[PDB]
Amino acid sequence: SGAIYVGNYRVVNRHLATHNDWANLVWEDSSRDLLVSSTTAQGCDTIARCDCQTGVYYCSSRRKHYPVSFSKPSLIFVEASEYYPARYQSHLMLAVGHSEPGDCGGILRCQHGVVGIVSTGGNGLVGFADVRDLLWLDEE
Ligand SMILES: NC(=O)[C@H]1CCCN(C(=O)Cc2cnccc2C(F)(F)F)C1
Ligand SMILES: [Zn+2]
Repeated sequence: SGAIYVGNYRVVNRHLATHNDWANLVWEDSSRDLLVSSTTAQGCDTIARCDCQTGVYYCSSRRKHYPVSFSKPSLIFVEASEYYPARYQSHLMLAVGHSEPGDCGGILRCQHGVVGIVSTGGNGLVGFADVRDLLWLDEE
């Protein structure tokens, strides 16, 4: 579990969005596993606008932040689960790091800000949904 709070927006994994997030929907993309909802309170996270490939992510299954090297956002094949059939998820970045079911929503950060959130994983890999191309998160 976990979310990004920037401006008047709440960014979450689409598969973990609540019925309230859908009522307050701003934008969603099933192919990216992302959902953005509106908030009454202003958030304090800053989104990174860079091409960094190294950062630090939060791993809830270990209660630890780990430094990682990660790939550029790409179309990556993800196995079927209770949330989606087998498909390609877009804007996904992979790293060698621990993750287990329950870890989605952990923040990946670099020196410039929030890069993304955990969205996939398995076999000593962890996948992050990139948010650095969503330039509109900085305005209105
Ligand atoms: N983006 C998706 O399709 C997710 C939806 C939930 C399921 N999913 C996973 O990969 C779940 C997973 C499995 N093994 C290790 C780590 C994980 C976790 F980090 F929690 F994602 C795909
Ligand atoms: Zn950066």
